[PDB]
Amino acid sequence: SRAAELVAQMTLDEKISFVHWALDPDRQNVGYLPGVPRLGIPELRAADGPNGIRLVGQTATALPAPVALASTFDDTMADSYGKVMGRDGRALNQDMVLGPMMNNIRVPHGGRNYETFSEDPLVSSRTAVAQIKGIQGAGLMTTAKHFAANNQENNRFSVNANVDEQTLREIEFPAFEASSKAGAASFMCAYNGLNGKPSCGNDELLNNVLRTQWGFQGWVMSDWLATPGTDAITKGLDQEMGVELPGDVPKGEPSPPAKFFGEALKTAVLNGTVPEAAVTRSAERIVGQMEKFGLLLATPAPRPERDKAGAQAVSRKVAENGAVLLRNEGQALPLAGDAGKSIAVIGPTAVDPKVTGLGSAHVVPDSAAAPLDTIKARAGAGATVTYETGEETFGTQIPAGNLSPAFNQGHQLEPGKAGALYDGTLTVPADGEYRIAVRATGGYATVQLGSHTIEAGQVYGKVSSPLLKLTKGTHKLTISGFAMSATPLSLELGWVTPAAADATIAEAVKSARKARTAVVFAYDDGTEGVDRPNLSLPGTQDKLISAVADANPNTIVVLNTGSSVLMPWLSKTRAVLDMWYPGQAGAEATAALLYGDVNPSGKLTQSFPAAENQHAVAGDPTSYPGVDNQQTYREGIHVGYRWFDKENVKPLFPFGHGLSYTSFTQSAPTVVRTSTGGLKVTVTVRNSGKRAGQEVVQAYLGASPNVTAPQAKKKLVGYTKVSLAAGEAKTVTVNVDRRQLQFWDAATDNWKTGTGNRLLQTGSSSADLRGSATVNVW
Ligand SMILES: OC[C@H]1O[C@@H](O)[C@H](O)[C@@H](O)[C@@H]1O
Repeated sequence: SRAAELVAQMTLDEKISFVHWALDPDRQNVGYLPGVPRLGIPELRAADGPNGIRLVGQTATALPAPVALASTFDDTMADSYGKVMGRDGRALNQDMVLGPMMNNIRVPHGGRNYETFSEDPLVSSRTAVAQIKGIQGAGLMTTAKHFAANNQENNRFSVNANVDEQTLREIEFPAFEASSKAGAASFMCAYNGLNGKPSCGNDELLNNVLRTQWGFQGWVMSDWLATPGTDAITKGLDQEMGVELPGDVPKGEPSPPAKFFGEALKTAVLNGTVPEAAVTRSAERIVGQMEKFGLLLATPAPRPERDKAGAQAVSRKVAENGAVLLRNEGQALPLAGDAGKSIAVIGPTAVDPKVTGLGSAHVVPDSAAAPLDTIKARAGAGATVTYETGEETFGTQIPAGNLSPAFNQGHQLEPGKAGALYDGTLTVPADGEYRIAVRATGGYATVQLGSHTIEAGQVYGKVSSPLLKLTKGTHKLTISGFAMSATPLSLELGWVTPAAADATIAEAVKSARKARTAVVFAYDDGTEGVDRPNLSLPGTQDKLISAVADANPNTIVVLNTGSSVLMPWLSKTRAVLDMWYPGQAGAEATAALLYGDVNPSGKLTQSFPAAENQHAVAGDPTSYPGVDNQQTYREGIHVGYRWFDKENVKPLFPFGHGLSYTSFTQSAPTVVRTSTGGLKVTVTVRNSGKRAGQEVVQAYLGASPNVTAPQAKKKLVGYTKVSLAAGEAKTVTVNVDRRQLQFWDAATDNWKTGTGNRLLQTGSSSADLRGSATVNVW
C-alpha cells in the first residue's frame, strides 16, 4: 500500500489539507479536499445523502425513503438502490455519498426516522451492508452515520445520551459494526454526546470500540460544525466538517476557515500539544481509502454517465416492494371493476407528489409524475376520476389588515445578501387552529411567530405551513433569511384559517359523495433539525379523512408519511396503503399497487403507537428529549416492539406487519444447527390465493432460561422474503447467525451465548406467529 509512503512525503500543510472539508469550488456539494497534485493525489468531493445525490443546481435520482427501502425486507433491493446512488455520484463528479444513516428508530417523533431503517438492529444491519456494498461496488465511498445514538433531532446539538453498554451493543451498534466489517470507507460521528463525551470527541467510541475492537480501516469525519475541539484528532476524529456560512458563498471566493482542524491544529502541532503523529494517521486513513477506490492511479477509471432509465426502474421497483398495505377490508383493494372506474382523488400530494423527506437528504429529481395522473392513466379512458385538494397548504396571503407593519410580499433580497426581513405583529381574528404558511424561493428564511419557529427553503420543500393554535389578538412575528448567489430571495406569507379549511374539506366531501371510491392522499412533514411535535397527521388532514370516510363507505387512504402516524379515523376507512416517501417513480408505483399490477409486499420496520403518549420514551423528560442537556435511555433494550411486548401494549400496527392481495400458509419450522452454532430454519410457504405475491417469513427467538441479563420477550433473529405464483409452494430457508443467539454480557465485556431450551416462532409478522419449535441452544 502506497498511502503511508505518500503521507511521509507530505509537508505538515499538505497533511492538514485532508483533515477539514473546504467548500466545493463548484458550489454544489457538502465538502471538497484539494488533494496534493505533486504526489498524484486528486481532489475529493462529498455530497449528501441517504436517498440519492443532493447537489445544489443539479438534479439526480430521488430514491424512495430509506425506511421504504428497509421495509422491502430484501437485501437485493438495497443492493440495487446503492448501485444507483453510487453511479449517480460518480457521474456527477463526487467521490463519496454521506450515507447511509443507520441510527435505531427509538423515538416515534424522531424527525429523521424516514431517513433511517428500523427499530430493529438486524433489519438495520442487513439494509445498511447491502446498500454500502452496492454503492462501493459502483465506485463511490460511503459514510455510515451518525455514530452513535443520534436517535432524535430535539437538541441534538447539545444533548448527551447515557446508554448502558448492553443496549449500545445490541440495539444501536450492530448496523455500524456490520458496516465497518463490510469496509465502509468512512464514518460520520454524531452531534449528540454519548456517555459523557461528544460523539466526535469520544475516544472510547471512535478508537476503542470502532478500531481496537471492530478493526475499522477507514476514517471518521464530524457532522457539520460538530467537531468539539482541536484535540478531538487524538480521540479518533480524522476530519472536521463545516465552516461558518452567512448563507451562500459566491463562486471564486475562498473557502471560509476551518475552526479547529486548520490554523489551530497547525498551531497545536507546532507547539507540541497535539502530536504530529495524529495528523499523519488521519491523512493516511483518508489517502488509504482514496487508494482503495482507484483514485491514485496515474490514469483513473473514467466516470460513467447517468443511467436515467435504469435509475427510474430501480426507484419504481423499490417503492413497489417497500410500500406496506396496513389495512384492507373486504378486498377493497385492489381497485377493480366499477370500483376502479369511478374515483374521487383527494389530497395535495396527489398533484404535488411527496418525493423525499425534508432536510439534508432532500433530493429534487429531473421530474416526478403526479399520482392523480398515473391513477387516471391506469383507470382507463372510460373511467371518471375527479380531483379535489382537500387539504390546503398555503391558503391565501395574510391580509394586510392583520399585519403591523405591512409585510412586503414577494422579493426580499438580491442575490448574495442576508438580513433581518420583518419585525412586527400578526393579529388573529378569532381563537383557532391556523396554518401559518411560508413559501420561500431563491434562498432560506426563518419565521418566528410567538414560540413557534418555521424554516423555509429548498430542503424544507415548496411550502412550510405548520398548524398553530392561536388566540384572538396580537402575536409577535419576526422574519430573517438569506439569498443564494444566483437568485434573489422571494418570500410569501399566507394562512389557512379554520373556515378556509372547512370549505376545502366540504368541496372534497362533495366529490367523494359522487364517486364510487374515494382515494385520499395524506402526508407528513418529518424533517432534519426538529422532531415532530406530535404523531398526528399535520394540519386538518384528520378532519378531512374523517369527513370523506363518513360521506363515502369506500374510502382508501394512501399515506405519504415517513414514520408512525396516528389514525383515529382508521375504522371508517376500508384500506390504508403506506407508500412512505416513495421517490421519483412513486406515483407509478402507487397506481400499480392500487390496481394490483403489483401485489403489496412491504412489512413495517417499526411499531406504530396507538396513542400519542404510549410508547417506549413517553412521559419522562429524562428519557426524551432530555433535561439540562442530559438524557438516559431508560428503556434499555426494550425499544420498539420489544417495549410493546414487555409492557403488554397493543400498538396501532406491530413490527413486521404488512398485508397482501393473496394469502399464504406456512408449515411448522424445522431447525438444524449450523457448523458455526447458528441455526438453519426451514419453512414451507404456499400461496393459497389467486394472485402471485411475496411473503416475508420472519423468525423470532424467546429468552434463554439460562441468562439473567435483560432479554427481549422475543427477538427477530432472521428473515427471508419469497416470491410465489398463485398455488405455488417453496421451502424457504431462514438463516440465523450465531451472534443472534448471544447477548452482550456487561461483566465479561463480550458476547455470551444464551443457552437452553428457547422458543423459536415463525410467521409473517411479529403479531401473526403460527409456527413454533423448541430449540436447545448450546
Ligand atoms: O449536509 C451535511 C450534514 O448536515 C448535517 O446537518 C446532517 O446531520 C448530516 O447528516 C449531513 O450529512
